[PDB]
Amino acid sequence: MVQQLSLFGSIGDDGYDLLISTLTTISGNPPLLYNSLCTVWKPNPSYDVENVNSRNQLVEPNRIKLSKEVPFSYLIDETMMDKPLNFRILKSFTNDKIPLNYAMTRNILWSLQISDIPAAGNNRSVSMQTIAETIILSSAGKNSSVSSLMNGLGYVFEFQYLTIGVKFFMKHGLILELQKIWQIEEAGNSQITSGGFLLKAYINVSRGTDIDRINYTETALMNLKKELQGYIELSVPDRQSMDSRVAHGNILI
Amino acid sequence: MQPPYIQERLKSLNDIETQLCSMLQEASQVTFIFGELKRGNESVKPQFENHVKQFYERLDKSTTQLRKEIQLLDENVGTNKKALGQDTEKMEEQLDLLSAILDPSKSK
Amino acid sequence: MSNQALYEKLEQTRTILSVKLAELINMTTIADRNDDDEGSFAQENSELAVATTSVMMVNNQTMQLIKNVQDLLILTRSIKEKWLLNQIPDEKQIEELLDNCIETFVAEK
Amino acid sequence: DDENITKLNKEIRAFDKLLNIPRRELKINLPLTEHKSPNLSLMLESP
Repeated sequence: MVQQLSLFGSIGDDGYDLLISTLTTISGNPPLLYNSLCTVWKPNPSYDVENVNSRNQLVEPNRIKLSKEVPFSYLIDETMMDKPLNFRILKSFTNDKIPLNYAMTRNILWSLQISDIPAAGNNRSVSMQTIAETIILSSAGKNSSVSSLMNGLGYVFEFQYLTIGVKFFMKHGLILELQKIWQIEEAGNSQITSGGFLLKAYINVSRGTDIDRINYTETALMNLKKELQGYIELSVPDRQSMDSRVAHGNILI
Repeated sequence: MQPPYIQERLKSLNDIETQLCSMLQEASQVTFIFGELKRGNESVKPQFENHVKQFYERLDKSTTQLRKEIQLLDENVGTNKKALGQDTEKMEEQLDLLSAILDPSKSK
Repeated sequence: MSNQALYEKLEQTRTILSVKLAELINMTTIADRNDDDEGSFAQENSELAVATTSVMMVNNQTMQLIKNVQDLLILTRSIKEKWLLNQIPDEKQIEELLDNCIETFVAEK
Repeated sequence: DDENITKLNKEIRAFDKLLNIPRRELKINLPLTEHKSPNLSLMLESP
């Protein structure tokens, strides 16, 4: 469980290369390639959860995220082994098509994660969100599989998507991510972040009670934002967009 | 050494201030000639037109070229890093020295 | 920023042109003009204050020309400085090399 | 994955033969009859 303090933004791919150089001028570090695959699961509507205390609202149903890393050998087509595995490959990832299709992901079926809507009030300068996390290491039995496990808990699959981007590690534990997101269905693959990169700068705090640390984290994030003034505008997203409860449906992408 | 683009940029700038110096010098000669023109000898009268014309054409195109340079500044935007490899190159040379130490036939 | 420098050089050039025309007309009609017609407007009322106004013109044109040229030169150097500063930009053989080095030291130690 | 991490891993691993702990092993076989040959293996280490 962490308090994640975050700021968001977006950029057009035209400046992409330039942006990268500037980051290396500041951090002093080179970018590192990465990828991931997230699957979202929701409580089964076939089961009537009368246990939701309607007269008191002790709790509301929520959605579970399962993440995993996928090797690049599934994301590189027959035209791309010649180039080395570095960040420049992202320049060729502008098409809505991608080597990883629905059948391979179905064949695949980790990190389990749950979150809450950010803190209310208009006196917050950065998006503060609470995250509860655990890890699944292995399994066994006659039906050892992620799908069977989540159906045993009482959850069913809803959708999935694939993230590819680069990471920058700066001082004080600040992490800056440049991402491209591909939604995947049997109908096909569609790039929601079409013609651009999604930028997200964030820090993690282990204990929410410590307030000196939280103040330091906010100071670092606002200093970073004030450093990038004039190039990219980093902003607090909409509090109602980062809500992932089942009752109301929307997805920040 | 610097990349060539900066080299011709600095050459153009140097040409700019040399042209400015030439403009100042020509101002000096035109001020000189106007004195004797006021004195009353008409022999150097034809030279006056040439001096004035060259002075004005030196004043104009210099500013024009400087304007071009400042314009180049407009579109040139968007177009310790060495440390990231610095240790590496140091590493390389050290091993090279070891090679020179390792072979006694090359120490001459 | 750069647009401000553009504008500043603009008044720089127009001021050069205007002061040039002013000193030209002043020195050309420095010979005082007497015309009986009322249309002409040239007055020399107090004798020596005429020379005072003349040296006034001299000092003004000198100071303004020198200052403008020096300002332009400093501007050019500033541009060049901005140009310079602001523009942000086998293993196996080593294995036997170290093996020979270590065995040589072991023998020689 | 990324080129930089693999490059650094390769360059660091290149120095294993120097940085690693030295070891030695000596096997002594004593000639004995009656097909009964004892062995004496002594390994020397500097942990």
